[PDB]
Amino acid sequence: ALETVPKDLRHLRACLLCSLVKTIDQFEYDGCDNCDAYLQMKGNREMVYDCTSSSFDGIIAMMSPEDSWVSKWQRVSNFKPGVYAVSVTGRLPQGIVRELKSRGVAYKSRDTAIKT
Amino acid sequence: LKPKSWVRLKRGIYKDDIAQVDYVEPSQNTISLKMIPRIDYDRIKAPPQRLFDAEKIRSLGGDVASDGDFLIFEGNRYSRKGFLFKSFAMSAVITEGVKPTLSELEKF
Ligand SMILES: [Zn+2]
Repeated sequence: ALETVPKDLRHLRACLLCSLVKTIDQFEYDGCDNCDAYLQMKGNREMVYDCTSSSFDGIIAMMSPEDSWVSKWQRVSNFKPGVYAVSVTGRLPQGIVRELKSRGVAYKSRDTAIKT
Repeated sequence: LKPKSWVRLKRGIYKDDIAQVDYVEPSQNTISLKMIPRIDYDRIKAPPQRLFDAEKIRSLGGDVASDGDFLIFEGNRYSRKGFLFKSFAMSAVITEGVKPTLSELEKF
């Protein structure tokens, strides 16, 4: 499944919930490979902007979510193989966070970067 | 980078000039900056910092458009109440070592 990796380096965004890094076109077309069932990001550019942030630190190629220490460090050991940023800065809208909590999905920030 | 803080444009005719950080974009791509223009109002082109004269640039004509105190001139240059309020890239300005002297504080 090449649908979980970028085709070019322009307009790349990172999913604020699972740190998946895809082109905004990929997010618009096929949605998030790990959050579309809870977000329904397919075919909605505005919702893609809301849930994915263009600004992130680092790139990590992930192949063995069940056999990677970096998967444990990044808490991405239950996600699909793809291009995963090291730190994704941002926060979801409050309504989406409450919707996830009502569904039962706890929202943990991916911004693991040390501030000051 | 803080709201109402002061930065300096790296390049352009406003290079090394003190510009107030009027607004910070949530996307962290650009910032709206307050500046005293350095423009000839299209009279000299076929400059020191001066208050934006809406009447002068309207009389000179050319690429100009006013909404009131707000004006769009010379390729999306935004001005308001004699002061430019234009968005500039965060990589196009220096965000440290900038402090207004008293003259810049009076200016902004
Ligand atoms: Zn995602």
